[PDB]
Amino acid sequence: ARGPKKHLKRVAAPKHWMLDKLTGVFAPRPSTGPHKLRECLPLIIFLRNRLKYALTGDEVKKICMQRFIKIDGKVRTDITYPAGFMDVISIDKTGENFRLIYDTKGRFAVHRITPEEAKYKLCKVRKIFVGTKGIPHLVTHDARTIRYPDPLIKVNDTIQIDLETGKITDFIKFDTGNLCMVTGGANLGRIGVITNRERHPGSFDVVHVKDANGNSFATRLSNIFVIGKGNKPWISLPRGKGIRLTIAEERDKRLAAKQSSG
Amino acid sequence: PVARSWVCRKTYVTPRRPFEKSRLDQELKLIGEYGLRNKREVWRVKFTLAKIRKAARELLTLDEKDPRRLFEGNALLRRLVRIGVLDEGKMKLDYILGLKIEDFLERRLQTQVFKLGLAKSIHHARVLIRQRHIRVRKQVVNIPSFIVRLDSQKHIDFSLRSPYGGGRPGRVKRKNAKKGQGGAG
Amino acid sequence: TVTIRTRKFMTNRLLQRKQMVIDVLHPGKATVPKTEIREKLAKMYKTTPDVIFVFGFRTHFGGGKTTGFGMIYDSLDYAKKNEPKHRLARHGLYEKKKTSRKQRKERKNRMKKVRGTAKANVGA
Amino acid sequence: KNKEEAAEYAKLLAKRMKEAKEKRQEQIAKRRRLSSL
RNA sequence: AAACUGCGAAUGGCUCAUUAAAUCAGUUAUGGUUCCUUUGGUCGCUCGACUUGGAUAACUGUGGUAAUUCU
RNA sequence: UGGUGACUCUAGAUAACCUCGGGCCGAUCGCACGCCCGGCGGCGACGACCCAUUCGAACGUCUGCCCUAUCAACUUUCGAUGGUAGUCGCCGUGCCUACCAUGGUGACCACGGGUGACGGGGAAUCAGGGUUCGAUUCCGGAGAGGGAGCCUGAGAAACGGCUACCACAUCCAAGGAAGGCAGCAGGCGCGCAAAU
RNA sequence: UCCCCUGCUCGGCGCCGGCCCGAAGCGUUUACUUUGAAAAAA
Repeated sequence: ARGPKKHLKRVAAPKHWMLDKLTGVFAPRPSTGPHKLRECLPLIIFLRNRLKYALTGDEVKKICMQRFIKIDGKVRTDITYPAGFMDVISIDKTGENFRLIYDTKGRFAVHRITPEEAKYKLCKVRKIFVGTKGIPHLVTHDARTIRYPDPLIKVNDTIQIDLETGKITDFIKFDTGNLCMVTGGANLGRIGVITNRERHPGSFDVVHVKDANGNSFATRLSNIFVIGKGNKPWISLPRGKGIRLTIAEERDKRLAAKQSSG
Repeated sequence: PVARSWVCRKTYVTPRRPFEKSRLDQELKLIGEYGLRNKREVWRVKFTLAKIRKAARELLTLDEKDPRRLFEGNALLRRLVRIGVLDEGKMKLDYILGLKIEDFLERRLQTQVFKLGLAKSIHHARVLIRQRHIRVRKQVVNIPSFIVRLDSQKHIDFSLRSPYGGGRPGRVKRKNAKKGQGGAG
Repeated sequence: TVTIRTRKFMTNRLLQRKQMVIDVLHPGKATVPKTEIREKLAKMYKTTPDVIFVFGFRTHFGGGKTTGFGMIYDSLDYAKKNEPKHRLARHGLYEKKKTSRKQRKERKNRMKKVRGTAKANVGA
Repeated sequence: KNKEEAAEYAKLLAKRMKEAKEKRQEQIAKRRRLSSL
């Protein structure tokens, strides 16, 4: 190709977008944004599939530019905006708010939340930047540059920011024993506690995370996000509590629900 | 770059021996006894039985205390006892290999309509099915190759629009009655 | 008689309509025309039948089950705002210009061949 | 906004530097204590 | 309507001629470089007019070649 | 000051430079209206030097491809291998110049030739091992008759952009002018072989 | 089936300079074998 791509096929889409094949040929390619092309969710696919507020690609456009969707407290007009991870999607008309958190499987799910919890947002810093006159900077995972942070902010730790002021409120240190939640790979959405971390120079440092039912799993350091201090999370976790239940017991739960419901 | 499916598979298989006396005799005995039409339907019954037997053999190759083997065996066994080819007493993975063709052909809709007690012969049962008479749980079914389940066994009855189950008279009866009224009036 | 039953009913404050799935039960008779579902939803929800939009009615195999959608608006101008043009053409509210694509493309090319004010008079 | 944010960062940096200085002072005292005992 | 300006025409679509460590695939690096657009930051941090200038469009009018999205 | 496994990293200070083909430091636009004695004001659009971020692209590291010995040695002052100093390039690099040393690969199959060879995810047959195909809807590469050169633009050696060559070819009042369906329909030929 | 027959400098399940535990730092190299990550979809 002589330039950047602008189209995207339906079968080339990620599974968590989680579409069909007989509907169309092209998939909604998201515009460039704070999050990457893969682990992002477009607003069109969310409003058309997860909430069923529209049937076609034009009604969702009318909803999106009628100034009723608040992304991180701000209105967004672009229909293919990448709504990333821990992004607060608020609708001031119906009075319902959402937060995009992975469930036990590898997908996004709707999560209706209280409005007052929507005032804050968790994000993970990527690197430490010194400005042109000795101004320290933070670059979070959603590319939100923060001027003059706390001097105790490390390279791989999370912070709690306010949506209105935009400054930092409090932070969690990346330490052993804090509550964790993976954000990529085979293990996705599992709620675990950090137990071990080995360092490999010039490579990826794999950490060991222990699940809340005694299970153990290991992922890379880049797929690690801290949500709480100790064992108590700072946000309201969805149904299933990130437990990653296997096939036999979810089959038992499904047959029990079918027997009780009839 | 069109939006189609292009997914299909053959449901039968042709035998290696084209002319064998015992095989033709057994196939024609099955066709005559169970009211079939041609050899492709008994070949497709043989093909799906062969697929089930191959899956059971591949599952029985692996050792016990395996979650994949236990899950797939329980799912296959539950589906087979839901269809109506097995029972709760023979609830084992190694009892699958003792199943035959007539156990599958007994669960056909044509045979069940014949043997439930509302049709004279099996060919009359197939003719009655193909002309939109027999329904299962308020759903008109006009095909003979409908594998009924155990929970839907006691809901085989004539449709509401058929003259056999109570409905409007057919074309021959109405035409003959019109001829009789015209001749007598 | 003919009765309908709603299913998956929901309201939409942010688009000023209500979505529903309509299950038409017509044993014996054929598929009822859409004005019957419109007036039945009018006298079911106590609404003027000018804001009842129904479509997508497919008759099931078996003679008497019909599944279709339905939009219940709260106003006529609000229904005029967020609606495709072909449904308003079906209800006799919108009219389309009757010109085929080949004439429009040829007229565009003929206007492309000439510059200035003569584009107004080269394509009538 | 630039002026008030710089003043707030200067206050926070002064507090953190004071905490680091007293941490180094008590670590030097601990080193002297273990050297004596 | 027209025309100046800005943006896009480098995407999509078709084919397999050349290409036998070339292409491609898995794993790595840019601490050896550019990056339209979106998002966030910076945008009185420099110590020295209550709004400046003339050219072209569109338009009017005069023409040539047999001919062009010509002038 | 801060960080990497590691800097000639980021930041700090000193002394200067700072391209007239010229880095920035707003002579732009809409809606709603105004408080306090002409100053002072909220919400947006556009543009903008730089630094991250997003879609990328580009050059790299290790490993993995069909046949042929009736191809046994191949490459080299026309760079082949390496050193140094530079030009150019967005960057590393014989990519290329100037001077040096004679290096580099090869029976573990280099080099030369052929392919009715685009590569891969895949497809058919199929006890176990294998064999054959993959032009073909997804990813990557290449081309728009075939070579060569370039303007604009962030992004092209672009062809539904331009400039010449050869082969074919259209109009012509004979001086000149306009082109490239391996895009969608369609036609000719080629054929056993393929639709409005 | 169950635990045992590689060494020293910073420091925490604890007791009153004395003992166990953790750990910044390294240990003769290959294949084979088992686990774990990541490995686009259809």
